[PDB]
Amino acid sequence: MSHMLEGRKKRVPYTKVQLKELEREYATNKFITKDKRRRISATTNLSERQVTIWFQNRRVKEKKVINKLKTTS
Repeated sequence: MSHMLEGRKKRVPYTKVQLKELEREYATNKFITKDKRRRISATTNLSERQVTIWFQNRRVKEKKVINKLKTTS
């Protein structure tokens, strides 16, 4: 609870090593191997199927970008 003033935010992600390992293994190539996706869930503490789902979500969460530049809303 510090940093400069002002924050402008709302819903927060899960963990920094969680979103970091997700966007990393996804930005490195496209998908990771069962042993690799497991390293995530193992480091991120999930259930594998969750990573798999994380990747799909990350595919559903990425599209959210490149669409708020103009903000013609």
